[PDB]
Amino acid sequence: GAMDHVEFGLTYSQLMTLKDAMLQLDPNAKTWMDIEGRPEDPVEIALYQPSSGCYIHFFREPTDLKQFKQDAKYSHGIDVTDLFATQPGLTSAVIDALPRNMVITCQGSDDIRKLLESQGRKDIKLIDIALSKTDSRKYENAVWDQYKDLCHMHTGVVVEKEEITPHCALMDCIMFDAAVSGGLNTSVLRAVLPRDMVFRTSPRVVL
RNA sequence: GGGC
RNA sequence: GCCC
Ligand SMILES: [Mn+2]
Ligand SMILES: [Zn+2]
Repeated sequence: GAMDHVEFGLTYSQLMTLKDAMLQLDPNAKTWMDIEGRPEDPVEIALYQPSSGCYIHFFREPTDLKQFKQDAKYSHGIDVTDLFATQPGLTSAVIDALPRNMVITCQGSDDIRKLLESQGRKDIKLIDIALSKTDSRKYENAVWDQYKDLCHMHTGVVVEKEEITPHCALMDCIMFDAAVSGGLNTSVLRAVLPRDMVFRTSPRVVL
């Protein structure tokens, strides 16, 4: 509101922990980014650097719940109850912490661009691989086969009617990279963010 | 064609 | 279904 003036969603302590964690990102390595949800109301964010296997992956509660339940049916299949424990402030904090003039690669750059610009990061350069749906998802099964344990949010049925595999920001990054590289490596990935930064963890008794 |  |  007009009388509310809060600069950050995170405490300085957590902002400093975030800054340190993001030193694991190489400012010059190929970096994929993808989101689920609208750029004005994102619910899942992923960045991925195949060179190290490092990824950033986190969630956000939707503001437009009617649009969300609709988007879930046709794209992401994310159960909204599973988004309760998420850290507010993380989307802005992570985007603000990205290196100046970083080059980010994506599939369909329009939504990624709107998100970054809404966060004042017009300095970030975007490379759109601009593949067909078919070509971009050649390694879709192979990626889910290998990395399913990295995201459990996508349990809703998604339709195109015909049922299709749900869209995950993290699996998307991995499979798009596989498509461009012409193959998928078998390698163990590494989460950049601490678990307690991404979700509300931690009571012995109610009240 | 894309994106959710 | 909605968005470019
Ligand atoms: Mn996308
Ligand atoms: Zn996911």
